[PDB]
Amino acid sequence: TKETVYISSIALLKMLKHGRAGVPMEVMGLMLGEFVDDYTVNVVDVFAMPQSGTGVSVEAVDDVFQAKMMDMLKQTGRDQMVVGWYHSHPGFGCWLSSVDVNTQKSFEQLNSRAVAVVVDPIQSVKGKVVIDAFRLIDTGALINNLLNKANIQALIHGLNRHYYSLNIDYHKTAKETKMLMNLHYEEKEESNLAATKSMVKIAEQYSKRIEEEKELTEEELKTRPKKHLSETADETLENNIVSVLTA
Amino acid sequence: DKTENDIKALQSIGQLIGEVMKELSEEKYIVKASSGPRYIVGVRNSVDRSKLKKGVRVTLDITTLTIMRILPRETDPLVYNMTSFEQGEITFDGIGGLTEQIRELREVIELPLKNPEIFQRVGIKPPKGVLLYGPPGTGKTLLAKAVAATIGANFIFSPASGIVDKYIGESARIIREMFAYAKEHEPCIIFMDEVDAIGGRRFSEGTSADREIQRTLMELLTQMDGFDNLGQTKIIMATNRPDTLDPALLRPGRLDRKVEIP
Amino acid sequence: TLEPSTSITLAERQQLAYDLSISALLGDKIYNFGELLHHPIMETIVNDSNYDWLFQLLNALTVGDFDKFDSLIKVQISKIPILAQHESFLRQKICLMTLIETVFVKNIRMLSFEDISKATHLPKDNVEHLVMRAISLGLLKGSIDQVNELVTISWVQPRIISGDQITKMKDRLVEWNDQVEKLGKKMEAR
Amino acid sequence: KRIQSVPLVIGQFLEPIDQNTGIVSSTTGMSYVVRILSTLDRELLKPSMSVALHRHSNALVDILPPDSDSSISVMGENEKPDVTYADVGGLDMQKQEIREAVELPLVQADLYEQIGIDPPRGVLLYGPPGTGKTMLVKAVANSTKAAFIRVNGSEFVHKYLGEGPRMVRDVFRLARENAPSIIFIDEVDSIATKRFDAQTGSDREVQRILIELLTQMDGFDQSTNVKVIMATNRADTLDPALLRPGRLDRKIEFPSL
Amino acid sequence: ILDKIFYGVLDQGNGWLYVYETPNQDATYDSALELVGQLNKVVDQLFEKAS
Amino acid sequence: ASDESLLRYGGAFTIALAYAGTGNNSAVKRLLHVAVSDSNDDVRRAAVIALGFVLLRDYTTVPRIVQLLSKSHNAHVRCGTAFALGIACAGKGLQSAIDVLDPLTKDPVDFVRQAAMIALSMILIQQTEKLNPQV
Amino acid sequence: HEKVTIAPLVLLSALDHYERTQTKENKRCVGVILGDANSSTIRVTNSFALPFEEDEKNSDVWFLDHNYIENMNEMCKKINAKEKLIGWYHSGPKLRASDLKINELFKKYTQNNPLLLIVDVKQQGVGLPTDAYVAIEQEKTFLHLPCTIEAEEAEEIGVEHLLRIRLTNQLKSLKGLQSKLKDVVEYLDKVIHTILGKLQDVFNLNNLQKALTVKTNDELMVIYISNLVRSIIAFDDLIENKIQNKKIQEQRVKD
Amino acid sequence: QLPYLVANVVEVVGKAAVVKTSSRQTVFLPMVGLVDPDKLKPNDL
Amino acid sequence: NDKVRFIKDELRLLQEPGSYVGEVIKIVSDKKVLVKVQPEGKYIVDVAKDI
Repeated sequence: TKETVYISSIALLKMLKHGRAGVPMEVMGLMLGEFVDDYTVNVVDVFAMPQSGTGVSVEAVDDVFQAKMMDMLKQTGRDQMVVGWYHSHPGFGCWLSSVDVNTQKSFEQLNSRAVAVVVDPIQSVKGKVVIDAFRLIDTGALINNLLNKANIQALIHGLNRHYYSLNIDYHKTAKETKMLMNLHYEEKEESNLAATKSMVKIAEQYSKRIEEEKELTEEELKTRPKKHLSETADETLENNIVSVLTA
Repeated sequence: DKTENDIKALQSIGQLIGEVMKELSEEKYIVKASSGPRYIVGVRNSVDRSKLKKGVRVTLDITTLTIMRILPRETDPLVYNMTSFEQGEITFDGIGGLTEQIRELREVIELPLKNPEIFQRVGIKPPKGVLLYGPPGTGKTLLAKAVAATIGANFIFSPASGIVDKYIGESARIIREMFAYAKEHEPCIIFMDEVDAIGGRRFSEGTSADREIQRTLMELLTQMDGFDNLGQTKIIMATNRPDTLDPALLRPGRLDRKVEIP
Repeated sequence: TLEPSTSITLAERQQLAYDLSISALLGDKIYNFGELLHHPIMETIVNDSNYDWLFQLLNALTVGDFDKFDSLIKVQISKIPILAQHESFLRQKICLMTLIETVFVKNIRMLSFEDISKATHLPKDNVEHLVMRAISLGLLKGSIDQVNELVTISWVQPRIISGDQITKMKDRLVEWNDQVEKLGKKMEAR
Repeated sequence: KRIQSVPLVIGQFLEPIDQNTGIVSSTTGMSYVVRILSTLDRELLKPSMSVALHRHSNALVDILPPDSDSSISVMGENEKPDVTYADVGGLDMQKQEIREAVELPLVQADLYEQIGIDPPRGVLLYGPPGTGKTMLVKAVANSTKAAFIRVNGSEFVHKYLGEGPRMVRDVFRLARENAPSIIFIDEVDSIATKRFDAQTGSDREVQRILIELLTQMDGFDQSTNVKVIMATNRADTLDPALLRPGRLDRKIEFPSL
Repeated sequence: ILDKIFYGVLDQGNGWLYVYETPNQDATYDSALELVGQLNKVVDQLFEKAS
Repeated sequence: ASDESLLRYGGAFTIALAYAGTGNNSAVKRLLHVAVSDSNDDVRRAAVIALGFVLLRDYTTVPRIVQLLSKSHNAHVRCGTAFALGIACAGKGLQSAIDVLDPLTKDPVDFVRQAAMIALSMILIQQTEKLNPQV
Repeated sequence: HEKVTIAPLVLLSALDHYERTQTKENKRCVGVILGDANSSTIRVTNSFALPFEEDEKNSDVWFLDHNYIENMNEMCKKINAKEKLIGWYHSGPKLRASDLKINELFKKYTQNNPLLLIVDVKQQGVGLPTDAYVAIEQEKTFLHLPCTIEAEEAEEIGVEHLLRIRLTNQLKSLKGLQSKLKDVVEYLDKVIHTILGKLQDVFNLNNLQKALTVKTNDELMVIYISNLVRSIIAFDDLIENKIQNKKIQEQRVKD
Repeated sequence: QLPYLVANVVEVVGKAAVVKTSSRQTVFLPMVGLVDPDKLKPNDL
Repeated sequence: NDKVRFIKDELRLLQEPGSYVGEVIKIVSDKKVLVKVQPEGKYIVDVAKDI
């Protein structure tokens, strides 16, 4: 078939950490892990390449760097083989830079299952990360797998390679999942402190709901709005439940 | 070790400055970044809130566009649109034989600057603005530098045309900077070289570019008329002819002292 | 910073132990002998020069006899002249500690003016002056009312030794815990 | 909530086209058709107002108190200005003239309307400034305990398309909101001495600023609690729309004599 | 006292001057006053709808 | 009790198959309960599919249980109710099954159109024009 | 001073690392952290696994390299300058005899004092995973340091994409007191102030909230009145719903 | 290497320095000796 | 149920770059139109089939 890309908590985060700091005017780099294909591909980990003054092309994969990093990872259990390469780039829906494809193509003579993934930090500051993964097409795989497909059949006998979008998924263990949600001790002890200081500030918070209500009643008059008032009523109920709980 | 420090500095990034237009709330500000447009920004880590005020320069993030730290505001010393020469480069006693002009200039400038106290006791204000008129080529220029030398005043030489930028408010900004810095660096001489370009009369009553001249000129009249008063900042206007000074200036209270070169 | 690294000399440890013994009678701020039972005065530093005085001091502090003060060390060296200012300061120290453990198992800042006088063994004006100095010295605050006869100053000072600190802690623990458990139980149920 | 949060661009709402859809001009030069919130669509929706815009979202984040700024230097507000009846005595005619024109509608709009005479909405002052005239203007503002908004009228004169129209709009709005108020136009003769005879060309940029000032000036001040006072170095003629009744109705002279 | 410049009262019979103003009970009085006013408004509006 | 998605999906089919024929209240309560309280997109769809097998004998009741769920949020749920009716009401020609499947057929979400079309056809197999005007 | 901020990558690496190297109970996993720590806020911005082995003869006899430390920080520097090593890592089994004794060796190639992060990165514990300690001798003397998280703008947005009261705190409180008592009994037995003394009298008087109740009550009427207006408001909205139903019925009868 | 960014300056806690770029934008860098004093002179790229 | 669904539609809308305003210069009879956009330069664009 074709790939579905499971990115690990530490892999996703490393992709964002490196990409942001390496800015457009790019840094480049390698993805590590492995899979057994046809429905399971895992990206365990990632590391950064060290900025080179020829933008983010095949010339920017420092082979001594990668070799030394792979060996040192190995001695701490974390080394695996390249499952693709990632980076940071201007962001495109047809491929993030020209350089990433031209790098990808050299890789593609060796591999036959290597992806290019890039996250673009320009569009990842609307509070929703914009991240893409694309790979080029291969013959004898993406026609053997997914009238039949006339379109994709003339496309593959034609170009031989062209961009296609790969899915974004995540995989993480239960151990991570449990022990995030006791951080996000600070939360429990912080919760006591917050209750105490809230009762202190209540003098002002009192007065504004008094105002909110005066607007509210006036509004309903003018109409004769209703929706706001109901939302406006619900909110006030929630706040009192909280005020009572404090004390 | 030092070359290795240059790569470390290259990963120790700078960030752009803008100036606060006005504070809406402690969660909403209008800041004008220096890259041009206006933005609504909030705050981020590493600030003081007691160095915040309207009209101070702030530091904003490249990728978050929020107030990361608060800066002092800075004049910027320049040599382009205000060339500043602390003291003058020629002596006042050494140019004697230009005696008459020297004495008039001492008595308007030196005595209030050293001693506000005497003008204050009488209850008539210290002098405003002085005009030197008659030839610039007889050694007018020498006199202006020379007065600055004895007071130890900050000499502020202005190119009047350079006060003529063709952008929104750069021209407001220069008058404002020039005055603010005069107050800090007071005593000061603000010397305006050939006033016809920031203080015309109009070409023929018509306009081509003679509205830029009016935009400039209203700003000088405003500072004067204002609540801010001239007495430890002195402004001296120079022009060959008084026949392309504006009537506003010729009226007492924007110039009151008029020294002629005899 | 002398003892745990050795390098010591019999001459040096003679000065330090005797010098400590004279200084400990001669002035204080914390308490006059409880700290010298968690405070080596002769625990194999050296035993020479009549370290009996330390034990004599605790008996003297409790009785508060003048005869005992001369017979604590020897006449002249008991007096100093140090002890002439010292006896009032030293005096308040014994009273403060003895009451602090005893009066209420919780530790509350309520004292009778009367029972501070009775325990310290001094006349009514005198205690008035001594307390007056004592609030100045701190480790207190919260504001004693010199009419209402309420010594109502806050609880905040250190508590002496590992002995009746531990007895007192057990009582207090069972109570702190019990209080918490009630609140918890009620919440749990509904 | 979090999606629509700082950082933000500033825009202005021009008009609502239909339901849940509005046109904004952002200040950069890019104009967007955007959505408004459904809870901002009713009972908080003004036909022109200042807005907070997101730079990816293209949606109405927030509605702003109108005071959005310009690349020209900001105008001056002076609550209780410090010139307050300095020069007096022998200005007898000019003090009386100011007093009935400028002070009375600010304290009471309502008496003018009840008589049914038009209140002065705008006044034009001619004769020198900074020699007895300014002093009075400032003093009236302080005595009526209105905000003095000193508005730099030779400072439209920006050299770009319209920053300048956006700023006048913000200022008239904000004056009616912060009533009682004086908008004091320093040298109005800068942005309104043009074409009387096909002389004083080069004044194409101020023509937009002029239209914007007239629509704001005549369209408010119907009862008058906000005064406009026009100021000219001596006298200058103006383009015919200011001068006609309904605007600069009092034309006050400083005596030659 | 009678326009409340002075923080007290005359206790006549002792002939001494004593405080009555243990500061202002009524310091959130106005906020309550509005609150009543809103509630009345509401009750009237509901009644119309009802019938 | 396996915290794998595939296995929780797989659990729902196990009740449908085990409790098939005549329906059993305990069996329906558990399946509806997973359908409401699990938010996982495979899991909700499988637990609705699963009601149709339990309820093959008592097929009248399936439009009422799934009435709500057909107009309920999340397309996977809506997909699951199409199937429920399709399996349960197959061959009978229940007039109530068809009325529920009509909106879903021109639903925006493509696999919802798809499954309703499959579903309609199984109920209305060998039922003709005139007998039913709607076909 | 100290005030320690800790990367979520640190916690998640330590987790994954322990299983992936097949580390059992009764073997330690030891690590390094680096970042910026010459500041009041210690910034932990990255970390790395360290080769660690312990012997059969005594398990406080152990091997840590220093060369994997010599050249790895000079690869940390090369992606992000300012991510040199100041200290160290532990997963447990916790608080051993030679868990003191990595300190004197880690003093050989640190630039201040080894910061000791023990973290329960199997995530098996209840509450905090972070057993942070400043590594000071004097023996396993071990003053704890309270603080986890603070991370980057990009990371926190990514965190949320991965993932998408009075009683719980009281139960914790009960367990500490209960533990404290048990310790005090043990401590007397072995042996044959102020903090405890503020933890009894102060709370004797929901307990504290009693004294406060006087002030609370006045405002408590007010906020109650506010909820009552809201109830009326719900009734008003309700009446409209009844009419809507009433209209529909009426139209159906005309027809 | 060019293409590179030049800056035309006309400007003569720890020390702050203002640079004016020819993209007409003012930027913060420190002058604590991370950035040397002799790399600023007016009128200069 | 409606309220959640309403909010989702609203969210799809709140993701947009906006629409540019332009002036139709002239229409071409082959289904181009010549537009001067105020945001940008002058462009040839493809006439809509919704109008």
